[PDB]
Amino acid sequence: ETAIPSSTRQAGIIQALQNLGLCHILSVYLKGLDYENKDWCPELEELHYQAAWRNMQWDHCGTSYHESLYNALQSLRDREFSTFYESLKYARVKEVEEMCKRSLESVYSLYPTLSRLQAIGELESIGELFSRSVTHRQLSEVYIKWQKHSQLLKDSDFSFQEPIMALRTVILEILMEKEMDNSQRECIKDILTKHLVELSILARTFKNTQLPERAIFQIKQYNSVSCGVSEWQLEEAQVFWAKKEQSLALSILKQMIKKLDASCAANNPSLKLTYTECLRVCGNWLAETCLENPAVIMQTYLEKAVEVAGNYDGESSDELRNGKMKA
Amino acid sequence: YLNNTLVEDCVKVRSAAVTCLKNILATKTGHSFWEIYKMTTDPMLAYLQPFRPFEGLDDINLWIPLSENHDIWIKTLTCAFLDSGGTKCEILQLLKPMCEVKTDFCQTVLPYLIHDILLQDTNESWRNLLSTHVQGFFTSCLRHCCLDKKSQRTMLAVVDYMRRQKRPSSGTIFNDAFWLDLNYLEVAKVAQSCAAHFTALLYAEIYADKKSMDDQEKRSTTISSLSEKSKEETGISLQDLLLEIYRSIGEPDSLYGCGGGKMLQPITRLRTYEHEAMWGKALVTYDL
Ligand SMILES: [Zn+2]
Repeated sequence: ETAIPSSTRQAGIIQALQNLGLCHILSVYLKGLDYENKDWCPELEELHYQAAWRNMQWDHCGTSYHESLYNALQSLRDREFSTFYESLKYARVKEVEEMCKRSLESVYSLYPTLSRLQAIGELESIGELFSRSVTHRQLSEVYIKWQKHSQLLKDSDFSFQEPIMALRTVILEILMEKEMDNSQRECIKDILTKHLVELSILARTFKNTQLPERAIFQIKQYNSVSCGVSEWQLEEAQVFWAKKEQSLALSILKQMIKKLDASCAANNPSLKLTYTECLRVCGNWLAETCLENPAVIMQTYLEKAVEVAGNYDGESSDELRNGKMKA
Repeated sequence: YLNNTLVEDCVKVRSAAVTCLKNILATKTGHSFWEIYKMTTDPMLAYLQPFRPFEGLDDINLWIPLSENHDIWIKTLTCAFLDSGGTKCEILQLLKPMCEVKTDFCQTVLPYLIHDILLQDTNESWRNLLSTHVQGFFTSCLRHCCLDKKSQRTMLAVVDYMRRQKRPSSGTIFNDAFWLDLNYLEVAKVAQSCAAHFTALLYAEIYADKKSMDDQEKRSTTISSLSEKSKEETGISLQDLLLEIYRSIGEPDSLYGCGGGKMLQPITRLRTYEHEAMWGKALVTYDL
């Protein structure tokens, strides 16, 4: 449709491309718009800055919220904090004044402003953490606080949570980029993988399959496969299942089971619980699709998972009892 | 073929052709051919009535001097094969004057002279040398070297002709297809590069059968195991070649057998998306 004015048609196209998981295509389309159109309106310029900071396009060079966020990210990448803090303060002031100038009267309008201020606060916390040094305990406490707050955001809409997850992913990528080779790098990589899988479930619960696929792609880019498959293989299998690719997900999960049951050796209780979860998921998938009679699949998967969970329940941890109850 | 090439405008080719007619037609083989051929009702009788060693072959540069010199390459191959003592038949020895000026004759008689030489081979003396030279030629072609398609298509025609030759010893068609000690994966990839999908698939099946037989005799084996073994030893994955053959051939349901819909590699996913016309997810996959 070309009858829609270009003032909002371009914004709608860019938003649809963002929600479709297309980043490089969006960047090239925006470059084409820059080539064909010289002047930039505030809305399209704000979308340009949003795409620049979201896609880590550092090559591209009052200010909008996305412009301030991109400037703060660039300053953080350059080990500059004064301009970073000033930009965050200016963004906070601009957002507050813009929010309070209108007539309000609607709760739903507060959600975007709250999400933007939460993103600014998270960036402030990251800057405070990265001001002088990074330690394992600080990263662990930051991650557990983020997970707790995300639990407080379970009932929130995905539209108000997607920018938060994107900013967290960008922050973790920046920390990975500027981390010296040590065990701290491994800890940050594990935290990044856990954040990506949490984002994968978060987007899967909202009928979205492109963002989980991008998260799995990033995990594959950073993490590497080995003899012992981690939980991100199971997350990839679930994502492929959500994409109506039942055969591929079943094959991947069967390969995971074949790898786990032959080289388990009780190496880690986390491996045991993820094996139980994989067995339960495979049993549920076979029950739903009915590719085999229940008699063999039940004994192969469900009872195996039950006995695996029950044979090593000496710790009585929550992460084990919840899995046992689910099985 | 001599009669067909006798009626061209060029004079050197027809002079060479008539000299060949006078040469072969004057031998006992020509007399026997006339005796057998007199019974048929063919005007060719009226047309032809008035007309009644290893040291020179081992050279890496001789086999692949292919820099816009395909004609020179086939000509020098034919000359080096005819001047050696491998050739025995008079008709397979006196063709030198005419094949030197005709390009297509070299291509159409190279398999014939190869078969004639291998017929008289003893203790596989010529067999091993020819197999090694042909394998080296195929490896040179597979190099990243930018050779013109005429050489590969001529070699494919030669291999196809040799596959149909009956082995003098007792054997089956499987032994017939192995006239030379070769692995057919490289030849299959070459045929794929020449859009010869059927021959490439047949050669891939032959190579898989050979590998299975070798494993069975070694012991006295899924598609993934064969693909990884080929990647480790040869350097070319058989599964990808089979998928490409099954896609480019246009067969409705053939890519799924090689791993379609069950392979984690992005390439197979893209091929399945294109095949199933799932363009919406395909674009996301290419961008991602
Ligand atoms: Zn080349």
